[PDB]
Amino acid sequence: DSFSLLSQITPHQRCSFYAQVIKTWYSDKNFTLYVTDYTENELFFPMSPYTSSSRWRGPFGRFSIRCILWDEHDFYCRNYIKEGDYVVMKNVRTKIDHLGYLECILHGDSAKRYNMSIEKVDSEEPELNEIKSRKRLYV
DNA sequence: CGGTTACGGT
Repeated sequence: DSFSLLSQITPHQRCSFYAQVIKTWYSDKNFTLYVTDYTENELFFPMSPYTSSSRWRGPFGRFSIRCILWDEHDFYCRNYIKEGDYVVMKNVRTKIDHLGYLECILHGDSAKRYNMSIEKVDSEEPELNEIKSRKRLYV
């Protein structure tokens, strides 16, 4: 395995990356994260700063990806991963939604076939240094 | 195998 920047991922592959969590949304069916590493991907949604009433404060344009967490991923993260946390996501699956946008999915995997995981990354870990340096450019 | 659209703020 190896890590990718978000600018480097493509649909229908397995990948791993470090990212900052911008937004979380829990539902009765799953847990959703919106994450960024401040690199651009042509298949990300172009987030608009002109929206009336959004709590989104950036990044704007094609800089964030939605991650849908199911089952044990959902139950583990839903009361744990917070807006602002840094995460490392390993061996997650990518797909394209019905409108053509890249999305990341963590399906239940009782059978431990894929060694898929998400964990919180301490803010001071040097692995996060490029994320922080790129974030400055947009800040 | 789910769930839909960049909000909502549960």
